[PDB]
Amino acid sequence: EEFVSVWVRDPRIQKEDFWHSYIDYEICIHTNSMAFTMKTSCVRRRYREFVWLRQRLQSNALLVQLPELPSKNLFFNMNNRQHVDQRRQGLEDFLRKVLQNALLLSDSSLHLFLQSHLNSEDIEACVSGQTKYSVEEAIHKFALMNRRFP
Amino acid sequence: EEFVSVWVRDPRIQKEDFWHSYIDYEICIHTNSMAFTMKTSCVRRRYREFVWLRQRLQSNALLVQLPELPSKNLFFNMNNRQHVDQRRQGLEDFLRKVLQNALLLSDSSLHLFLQSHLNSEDIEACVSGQTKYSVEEAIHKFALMNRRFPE
Ligand code: NA
Ligand code: NA
Ligand code: NA
Ligand code: NA
Ligand code: NA
Ligand code: NA
Ligand code: NA
Ligand code: NA
Repeated sequence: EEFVSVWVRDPRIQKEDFWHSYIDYEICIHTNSMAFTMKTSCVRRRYREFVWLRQRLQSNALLVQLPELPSKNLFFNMNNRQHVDQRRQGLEDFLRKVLQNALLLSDSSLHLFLQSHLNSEDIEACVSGQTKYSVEEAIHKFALMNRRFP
Repeated sequence: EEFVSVWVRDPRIQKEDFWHSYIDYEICIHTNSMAFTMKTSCVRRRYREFVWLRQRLQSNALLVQLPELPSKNLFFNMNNRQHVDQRRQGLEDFLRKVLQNALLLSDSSLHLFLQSHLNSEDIEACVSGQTKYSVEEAIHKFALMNRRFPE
């Protein structure tokens, strides 16, 4: 009886004592679908990475209508709670809907985004055949790192 | 292409309040097979639960020749590193043989043993259909309790 759930939670500042601080969120997937490699995952990503994802998806799916992202950074201010809640909600909604689409669901880009440590650049490398390691290997390796597996 | 790897590790003495107490071991599965629900799992089980398991598996597969469990039990002294380790070895060997067998691999008692927290009365209840939760529900809740998943 297939299901997929997604939560965006836990807004946290990164590189706070640097110039170039940013915010990121935890993305938690729970699913029983054959579509995913891992039935659970928690991963941390920033808005600019959602933006990358959205555009990568659109580019491989000419005619799909991608859901919206929330307020661009330019109009975001972490000192305003409302901004950080809205950004989180909007990012949850974006993924919820994306996940509802079978065609998108078959994009390994979405999968490494959700169930791996890999950044934009390495995702593109990996799914474009250019890496030592497969998509599965990356996701598995992430899981082990992330669950501190012995 | 498909692997299943099992380790039995990190024995620890656990203390019922008590005069008496026991050792349990950690069991860690890493696989990509469709046979398993969770691609990784860590649970802790004691030797006596392994005993339970072997007899359970035997009764759902009566023509299968089950691997032997290790055999110091009465002798066994939980304060002798060699005792405890000769036993984790044995429990590891037991399971890695067990998992090589597709008949045994389809018993949900083995899966709830490896990938959930349920004890044997509840495993039994659950595979008999006497519990509100399915087999899969239990494995999924264990993963979530155990991966301190947010709600
Ligand atoms: Na959802
Ligand atoms: Na996946
Ligand atoms: Na995730
Ligand atoms: Na658009
Ligand atoms: Na093995
Ligand atoms: Na396990
Ligand atoms: Na399983
Ligand atoms: Na009942």
